[PDB]
Amino acid sequence: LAHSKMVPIPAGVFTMGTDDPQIKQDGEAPARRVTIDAFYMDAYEVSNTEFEKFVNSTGYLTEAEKFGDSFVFEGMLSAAAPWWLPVKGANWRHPEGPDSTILHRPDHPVLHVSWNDAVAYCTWAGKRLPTEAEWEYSCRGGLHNRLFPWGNKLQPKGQHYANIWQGEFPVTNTGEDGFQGTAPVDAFPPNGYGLYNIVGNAWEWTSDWWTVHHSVEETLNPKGPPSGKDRVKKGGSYMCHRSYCYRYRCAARSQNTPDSSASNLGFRCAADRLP
Ligand SMILES: *[C@@H]1O[C@H](CO)[C@@H](O[C@@H]2O[C@H](CO)[C@@H](O)[C@H](O)[C@H]2NC(C)=O)[C@H](O)[C@H]1NC(C)=O
Ligand SMILES: [Ca+2]
Ligand SMILES: [Ca+2]
Repeated sequence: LAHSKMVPIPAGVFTMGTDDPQIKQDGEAPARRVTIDAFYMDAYEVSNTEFEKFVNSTGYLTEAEKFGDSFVFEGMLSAAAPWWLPVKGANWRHPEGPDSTILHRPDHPVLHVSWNDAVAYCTWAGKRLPTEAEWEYSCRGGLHNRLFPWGNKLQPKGQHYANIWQGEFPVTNTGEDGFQGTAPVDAFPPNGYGLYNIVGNAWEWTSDWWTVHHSVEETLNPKGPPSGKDRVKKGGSYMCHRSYCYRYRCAARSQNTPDSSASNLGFRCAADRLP
């Protein structure tokens, strides 16, 4: 395993957002041309094993551990919606609560990490969170105006390309794609840049404050708005389905307060140069 490896994301110009928004309330529109300097992106979501190295080094206690609870999806039991439950003792080591464990899933994405927990990790690692624009550029994997990192078909060539939901959400996840919950961080094909699970599996924090008001002005290395209350997260998770939550597109976007944590939310890091 080299689950902390980074790939070089080449300098370029891309179309961020879409003029065919699918969730208009989320400010997916308008399409806008953004210039991104070359930088490095983690190939993988940060795994349980990688996060454990950080905690071993620093003694870091996550926000969920200090609060004493975190949000768990009801379908994973042995609020934003009725299927989200605040569970006492749910945290990154205990992803469904105090009687769950990560011992059998060391290579799965770390979960129940807040935006602050993510920043702590990335900075410990000699890295940082990506901006939303960096994240989206990276997600798109060198293709223009596609739905997904790989193109516009959900199952190209009849193959599963990401870990999302199949079946009737929230009652039945068929596990058709091979995973009901998370998958290992190196599961599924990489995109054109070498990135794995950038849509699906775990949601991914970015550095930007959330807004839905964007100009069509062309920008260079944008950082998002200077203030806000929620931070931007991207990419969707193992829970997403076309029927209720169509957010496994590069252009999709959502938000949470920075001290928030949940059983479907993780992150990956970026860097200006190799650490
Ligand atoms: C984090 O630290 C723990 C505790 O030191 C490590 O687990 C130990 O690893 C040693 C060396 O391989 C074993 O001999 C012990 O039996 C382990 N102790 C326990 C209680 O698990 C762990 O490997 C470290 N984690 C990472 C990812 O580096
Ligand atoms: Ca799945
Ligand atoms: Ca992901």
